[PDB]
Amino acid sequence: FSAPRPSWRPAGDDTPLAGLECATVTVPVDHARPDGPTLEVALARHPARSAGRRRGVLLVGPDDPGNPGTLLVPQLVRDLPADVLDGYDVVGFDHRFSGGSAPLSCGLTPDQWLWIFHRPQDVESEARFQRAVVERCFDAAGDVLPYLTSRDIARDMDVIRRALGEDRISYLGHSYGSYLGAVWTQMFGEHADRVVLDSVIDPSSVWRRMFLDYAVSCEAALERWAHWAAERDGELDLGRDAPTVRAALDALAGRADREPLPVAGMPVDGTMLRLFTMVLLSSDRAWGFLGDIVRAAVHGDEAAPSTLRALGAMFGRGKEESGAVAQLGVLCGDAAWPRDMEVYRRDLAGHGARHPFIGPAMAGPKAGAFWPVPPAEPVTVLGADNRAESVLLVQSEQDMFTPARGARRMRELLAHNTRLVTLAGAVQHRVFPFHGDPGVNRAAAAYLLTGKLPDTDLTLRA
Ligand SMILES: COC1=CC(C)=C2[C@@H](Nc3ccc(O)c4c3C(=O)c3ccccc3C4=O)C#CCCC#C[C@H]1[C@@H]2C=O
Repeated sequence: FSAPRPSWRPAGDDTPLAGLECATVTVPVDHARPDGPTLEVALARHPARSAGRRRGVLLVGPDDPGNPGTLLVPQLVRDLPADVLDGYDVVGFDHRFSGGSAPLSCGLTPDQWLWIFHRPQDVESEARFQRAVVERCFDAAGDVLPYLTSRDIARDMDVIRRALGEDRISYLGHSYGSYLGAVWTQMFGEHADRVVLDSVIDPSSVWRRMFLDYAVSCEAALERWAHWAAERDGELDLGRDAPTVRAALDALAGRADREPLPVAGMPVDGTMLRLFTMVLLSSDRAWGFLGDIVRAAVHGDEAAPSTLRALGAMFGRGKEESGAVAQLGVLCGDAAWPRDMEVYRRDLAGHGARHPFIGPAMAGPKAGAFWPVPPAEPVTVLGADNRAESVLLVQSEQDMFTPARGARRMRELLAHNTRLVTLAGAVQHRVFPFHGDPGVNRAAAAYLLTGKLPDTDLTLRA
């Protein structure tokens, strides 16, 4: 496919990309039909600060499906070690049908944007709720949704590499970006220079198995936070023991299921409240925020303005329906979900009830069960034939969203070309470089700049 060189221009100082460059790259909707329709994939670049030390391009993928990867470049400019920013053009992209790359709008209600985490009433009612999301999105975008897959994004990534005029390219990806990098190396690894995958999705869990295991991780994180909160009943007044704290949290969410809780003039229902809980759960540096909002909502008080500025971030003016549709296409389209409602009925009553905070939303009949198109391709198989010269895995020992088991699995599947750096003591998600750990950042920067993996898998302590 014809990949002309991008037309870089300074991003406006009225944008979150101020100080960077912006461009688009043309990709075909159907990579098998390169003369068919196309779309423009948005890019953002921070050029290497030192031409004499320039190694090439560090391509950066989105960290969640639907999350604009261009917005990672300012975060990376802020936190990356200086010699990395000296040596690489940092180039982030918004994956097809998200962000500024032809985002989709299908008329979804705000309640439907949270289809992943939606609390079910029963199998019958949730099957109706989730199928409705599918039929709504296919009514408005059924022409392109079959081309919103992880492998098609990986195809876009190689068009971008060629449009940038690079024979070899480096890659950094977090969470979903770790999977995009893995898939891209399996498909195009002969073009890989240095690769860092951080907070590593288990590539054998695509995707329902990941849903089910997340319910377990969430329970474990809630138990560690309930103990932490219990040790602080003298500030939060939620209980002097974890089960008492959990019971308060549980009842709060139960009321929110009945009646939306007014938070700074916006209704917060049980699904939204549980989502805010889980996001704050994922980093122990955010556990104080969680204590604050639970304390306030329980006692009918107001949360600190700082706490609300995290809530306004995830469900106020920032939020986008385009992200929910992007999640739908990737999560339902990469692999065929079980169609039989018996599977979901049983898993709700067993696994869901055993992991009650988010288990029911994870085990019940999700939109993928009702997908109207067959899978276009198998799930990418990672293995010994991966042609990437080297891949560094970076992983927090305690990560609620992408547990360390996924990184360990990737380390086995790609045993021939990977090394694993684990950060112990970290209750964190997305480590390099945003966590600011000197050990992790030094090791990852040395690899990116020398191309040398650690001699052995490393376990560092924060
Ligand atoms: C591959 O698809 C996904 C992978 C992972 C790990 C997903 C992960 N959610 C997140 C993982 C890391 C995050 O920082 C976040 C989120 C959010 O949900 C989120 C929602 C609203 C505001 C902020 C966040 C958020 O900050 C969880 C779970 C279960 C099923 C599915 C899928 C999506 C899904 C994120 O996209």
